[PDB]
Amino acid sequence: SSGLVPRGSGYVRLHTNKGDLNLELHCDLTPKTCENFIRLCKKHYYDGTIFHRSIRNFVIQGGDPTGTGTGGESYWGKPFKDEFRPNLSHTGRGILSMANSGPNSNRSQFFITFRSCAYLDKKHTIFGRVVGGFDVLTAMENVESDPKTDRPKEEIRIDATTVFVDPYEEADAQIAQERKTQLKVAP
Repeated sequence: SSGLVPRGSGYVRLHTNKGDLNLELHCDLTPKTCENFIRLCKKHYYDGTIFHRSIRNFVIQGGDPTGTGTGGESYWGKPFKDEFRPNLSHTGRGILSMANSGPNSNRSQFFITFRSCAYLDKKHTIFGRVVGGFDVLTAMENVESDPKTDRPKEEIRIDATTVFVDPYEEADAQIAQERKTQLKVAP
């Protein structure tokens, strides 16, 4: 079927109330997952959303516009496939991966790791990593959470998201051009 092939890695800044986090996305390796996250960011899907789950030395998770822990939708509506890759593992701090409810059930929620966690490999799609704002990630980790719910006690919030490198531009441009041409001369 029709698809949108990325060209290179993507880059997204999360403007949080604790400062700015820069993410590098492995779009060539995880094209569906990168496309989902980029298109959701571009349409302001994450504006005002919180990190609803924070576990020290483990992960911090957000991307749920309902704030409940179980909400959100992919860009396309339906839950979409995992994209596990042998050269992407949860090794080191700041790995960016998708939350899910079982195999091939990705929607909008994502997490960032605080340390290596091999157990997560081949369970959650890794699609990027933090490359800037490590001090901000630390500040986030340091916010106390309710031990019963893992919800941060003071709100950690994404105010805005800037996609500063969108690797789908060339794909989108070809499709838009071809559609425009077809409408103009072969309706």
